[PDB]
Amino acid sequence: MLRVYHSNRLDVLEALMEFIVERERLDDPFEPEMILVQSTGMAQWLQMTLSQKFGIAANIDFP
DNA sequence: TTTTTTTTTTTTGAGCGACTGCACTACAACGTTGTAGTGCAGTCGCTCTTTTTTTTGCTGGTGGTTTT
Repeated sequence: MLRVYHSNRLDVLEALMEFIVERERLDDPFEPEMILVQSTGMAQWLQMTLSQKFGIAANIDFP
């Protein structure tokens, strides 16, 4: 199902992504997680925020 | 295939046009001489702007910097 989350800032969207990750876990542990980004810098900032939120940011692809 | 020395600067404006001095003949005043007009040459001032006009792909799209 296609889901669009309207928000004013990206911190609430990162909290929603954290809630989706902690709610629904992947069946395969080595299955990659695709996070579509605008650029490499936004991918690095999202990896920084996911490392600060989860404690670990690994096996996450930013295509 | 190897390798040596070394510390002195220079030069540069020219054509256009006038000022002044000396020679040179034409002609009228008193055969000869003084004044006037022009030619030629040495010397010298002067003077040489202003300015601005543009398209280029931010990531146009299997793209993306950096660690063992």
